[PDB]
Amino acid sequence: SRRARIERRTRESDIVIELDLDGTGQVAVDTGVPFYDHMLTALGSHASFDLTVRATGDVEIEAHHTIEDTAIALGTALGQALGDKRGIRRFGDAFIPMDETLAHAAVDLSGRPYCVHTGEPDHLQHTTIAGSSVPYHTVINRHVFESLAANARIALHVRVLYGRDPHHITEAQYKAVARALRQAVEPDPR
Amino acid sequence: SRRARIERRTRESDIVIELDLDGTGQVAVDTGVPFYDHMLTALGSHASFDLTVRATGDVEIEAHHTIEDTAIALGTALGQALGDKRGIRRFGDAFIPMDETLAHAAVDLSGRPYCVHTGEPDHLQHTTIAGSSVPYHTVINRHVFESLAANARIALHVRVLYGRDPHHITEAQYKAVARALRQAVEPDPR
Amino acid sequence: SRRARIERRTRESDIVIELDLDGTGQVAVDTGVPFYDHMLTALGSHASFDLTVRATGDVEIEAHHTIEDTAIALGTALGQALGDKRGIRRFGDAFIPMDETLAHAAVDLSGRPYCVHTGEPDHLQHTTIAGSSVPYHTVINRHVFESLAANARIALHVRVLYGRDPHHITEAQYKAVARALRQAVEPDPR
Amino acid sequence: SRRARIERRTRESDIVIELDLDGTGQVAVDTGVPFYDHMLTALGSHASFDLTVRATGDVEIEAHHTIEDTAIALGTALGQALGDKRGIRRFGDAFIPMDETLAHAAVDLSGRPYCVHTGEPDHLQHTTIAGSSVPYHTVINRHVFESLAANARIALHVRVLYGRDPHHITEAQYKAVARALRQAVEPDPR
Amino acid sequence: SRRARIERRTRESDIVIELDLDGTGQVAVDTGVPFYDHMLTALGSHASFDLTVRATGDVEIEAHHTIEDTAIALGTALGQALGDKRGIRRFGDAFIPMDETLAHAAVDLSGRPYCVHTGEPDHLQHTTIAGSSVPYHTVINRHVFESLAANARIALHVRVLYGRDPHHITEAQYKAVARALRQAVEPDPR
Amino acid sequence: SRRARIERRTRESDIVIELDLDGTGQVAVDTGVPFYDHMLTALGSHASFDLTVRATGDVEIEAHHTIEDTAIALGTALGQALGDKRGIRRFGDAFIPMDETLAHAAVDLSGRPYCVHTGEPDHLQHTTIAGSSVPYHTVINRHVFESLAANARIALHVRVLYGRDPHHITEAQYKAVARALRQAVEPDPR
Ligand SMILES: [Mn+2]
Ligand SMILES: [Mn+2]
Ligand SMILES: [Mn+2]
Ligand SMILES: [Mn+2]
Ligand SMILES: [Mn+2]
Ligand SMILES: [Mn+2]
Ligand SMILES: [Mn+2]
Ligand SMILES: [Mn+2]
Ligand SMILES: [Mn+2]
Ligand SMILES: [Mn+2]
Ligand SMILES: [Mn+2]
Ligand SMILES: [Mn+2]
Ligand SMILES: [Mn+2]
Ligand SMILES: [Mn+2]
Repeated sequence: SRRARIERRTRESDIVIELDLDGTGQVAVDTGVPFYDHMLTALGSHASFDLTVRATGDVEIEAHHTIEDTAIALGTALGQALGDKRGIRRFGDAFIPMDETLAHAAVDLSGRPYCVHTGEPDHLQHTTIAGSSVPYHTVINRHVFESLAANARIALHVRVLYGRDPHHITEAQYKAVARALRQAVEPDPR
Repeated sequence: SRRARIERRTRESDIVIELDLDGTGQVAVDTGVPFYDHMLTALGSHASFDLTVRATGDVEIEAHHTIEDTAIALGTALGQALGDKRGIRRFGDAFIPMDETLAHAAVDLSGRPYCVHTGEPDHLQHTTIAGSSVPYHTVINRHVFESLAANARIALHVRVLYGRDPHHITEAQYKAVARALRQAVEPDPR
Repeated sequence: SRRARIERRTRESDIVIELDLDGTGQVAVDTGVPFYDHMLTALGSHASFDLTVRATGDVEIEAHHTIEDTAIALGTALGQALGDKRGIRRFGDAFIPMDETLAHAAVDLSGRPYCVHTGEPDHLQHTTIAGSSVPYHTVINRHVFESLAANARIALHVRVLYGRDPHHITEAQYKAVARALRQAVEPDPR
Repeated sequence: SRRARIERRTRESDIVIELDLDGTGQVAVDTGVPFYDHMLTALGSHASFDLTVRATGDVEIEAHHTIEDTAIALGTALGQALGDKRGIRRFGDAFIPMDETLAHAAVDLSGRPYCVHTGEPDHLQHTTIAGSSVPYHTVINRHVFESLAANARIALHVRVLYGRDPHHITEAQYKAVARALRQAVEPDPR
Repeated sequence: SRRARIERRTRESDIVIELDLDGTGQVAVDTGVPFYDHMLTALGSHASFDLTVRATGDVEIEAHHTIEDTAIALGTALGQALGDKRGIRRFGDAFIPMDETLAHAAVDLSGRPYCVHTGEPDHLQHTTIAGSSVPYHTVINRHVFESLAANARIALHVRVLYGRDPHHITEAQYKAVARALRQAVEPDPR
Repeated sequence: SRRARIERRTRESDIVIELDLDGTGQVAVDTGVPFYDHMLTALGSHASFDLTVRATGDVEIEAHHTIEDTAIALGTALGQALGDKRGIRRFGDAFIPMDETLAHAAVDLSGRPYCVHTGEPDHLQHTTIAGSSVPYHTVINRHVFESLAANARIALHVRVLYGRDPHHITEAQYKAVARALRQAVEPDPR
């Protein structure tokens, strides 16, 4: 009913997205950027979507292009899946406490495309989250949220009230977006 | 069931209000102040009220008296329609993203009459919103929210987290009040 | 007994004033500037004068000249009506709370012509109060009080202790002047 | 002629108020909070009311609820006793010097419900006035004046110009309200 | 179904807690500290729990130990009653306007034990709330929220956005925790 | 009825005071300090007293001792003339605009002896008012008001809100005291 399959082939990367807005958290994400995978998994799960993200890109350069194309593709999927947006709550918001971190997100699904991202500590503009694979530069958080809002055609305001740990700050934000989205997309019985 | 008709005749103006708390957004507002109409329409609609506002006043002086009498009358209607306030959610809140603006409202419907309005940029104390008709001075926003809370006998806290455009700042606030109200008035199944 | 009729014909405007100091608030003001009318009505009423103000002027330029000629004419009327000022209270003062606003006025009716106006928020130097007619620039408040004091030959000190709304700030001041005047003009039984 | 009997039964407390606006200072106050009693006695006396306040409440918690219910009940009594407010002075104000303290109050009895409380030294936000009985936290001063104004439907502005002693600061304020009220409620011979 | 009985015997105090998460606000609290009772009653009621708290302690020293043991015991009860936390909303938040005060709370019920308490005015670090019985030092607010979160094994973030009255600041916080908790514990139909 | 004759013989000076509180402004002052005479004349006149002040002192030193003994003697006269202070207004206040100056005074006639003098520009601490005779050092203003309050056993608060001219600042203050006194001493019909 509220589904979308988006394929996005660029010079930089290759994306397939399958999205059901009315899902049960059946989520599989594989972008070649394992922390991004973890964030998008949290996103799909906490928004109660069913979501498959499969992506390959110029990860030898860094994660930027792949992260960005995926977020654009995902936004496009969200917009198409929403259709005419009839009889939905439209507005949604969620607070996410994650240890010392508090993040928040608010959405207007029928509002014109817009993103404002505030409150994220300055050290995230140059922080790297790195494991045994391709690393994730947290400076991209903003870029992800902007690409989502611009391609879904929605108003998306994301806040960090406070926080210290970059993994917590980042995850709380993604989870915040997820549950704001979840509340917004739900049918309104009025 | 939860309805009220209020007539308010002053020297300055003439108000009729018809209010159903359990409506479907059937809203008709005509106060002779077209931006106020637009705000009260957004209010009635987003609160899921059925609302008729019909008002005429000394608009040759300016909109103040008409805007104020209407808000008093509307508050009085809200209070009467609420009755004894039995088995309702009582507390409500809503975030409204509107482009660059984020506004918020929280209500306690059984709390004593009180209004606090914070965060609105300073230039709204002397901003005019003007078309081909009677203009709207945004300095009145505060006055409207105070008159509502005082005459409905409710706690109403309205915040602007940030914003630039006076139409957006103002509308987000009215919409914020509306959805905070909507959540609060709903029956609680507990 | 304490009456005066003043006619004032200038190039800019045309004023007729009828003033009874010992009135009952029978007040009719028509200057072509509806907010000024509202202020002068509050003035006449709250001072317990009987007052007729009829004025036409170069309102296509703006209200300044008409507002100013009227205030001069009204001051002249006040002075003439007062006569030799024998056996009157002479001193008067009044506090006017108007919602968030507190204004105050003090007068010495036998003191030499003098006006001091303090405490009015800065944004009133460029605020406009506008309806469906000729607008009122609040920067003129000072000018009105000065013209009154200078032409009535009285000491008039007008204060705003605090306030936010320009309509409230302005009206409280006019009402403050009115009741200060009322107390001052009353016969002293000593 | 201008009387009211108000009974107020809440979960927190039990209030009976008998009020004659045109009294001779026949005042009896018993709320279980002896400093509050002393303040309300000063209020009734200095306003030249005849006043009986009898109150019992959850004073084991602290005085807040009892103090608040009493002030609400008293405000309601003031409003009802005032009736249509015909031919009264309407405006009133009073300065109260009390040793090193100067306090002031101004009222508009026909003005919409509003309270502004300014100038009280910061240490009163956490000062306790304590004897052999239930103590009085001066932070409640504001709360009392707000409850009065809101339930009497009057404009009430209360100022401390300066002061040091918390008993003096508090008492001067209550006395200030009292005499402002007294002047306002008096018949106007005009 | 979601119940717990906790007995806690320390050298300092003696606590029995009975908790039903799926209650109707049947709440009875008796700790020998009447303001604490009032706060815990508001907590149980506004969270829609059924709650019995019975506590005796070394109240001759002061309320600290009793307040702390009770909060630990209550946290332990909350954790046990929650069980495996299957199919619940998990996240919850609530704004509480209480006159001039605005407080907020957000919870993650499956998040690791953590508490952050911000925004409470400085004077609450040394404010006493006192009646005819054992007094309540508001500096303990933090301590209560920390003990709750640590023993329930939950993330609990409590904010005061602003406020003046210590009774209002404190109560709004407890009520905020209550409704955040209520939303979080509710079954999720997804 | 309310009269007093006070004789005060010190080493420094010689004072006779005759005071009728219920006078018509029949005032004769001769202290050998002509500006003091002018101030005390304004005082007696504006308070509607009948007052005779006759004083000689060590004016070769300067006016201080004579000014001070006279003010003490006058205070003593005021206190004795007031008697038991039965059925009087008790509280009084007056604003005095004098050109650019605004001064104010408030009194409590039954309050314990106290004086607070604020707002007087700093240059009055070393300003001299001089003619063809014995000069007047304005630093004495404070001293006069203190001696009055201490010897009349009254609360007397004197303010300068603003002012420039030392003759105006000083005279407005004396006149302010006078009319505050006048209002206070008047019979209260309640
Ligand atoms: Mn990019
Ligand atoms: Mn993680
Ligand atoms: Mn208004
Ligand atoms: Mn917030
Ligand atoms: Mn719009
Ligand atoms: Mn001019
Ligand atoms: Mn003042
Ligand atoms: Mn008006
Ligand atoms: Mn309260
Ligand atoms: Mn006392
Ligand atoms: Mn401890
Ligand atoms: Mn309480
Ligand atoms: Mn000396
Ligand atoms: Mn002079």
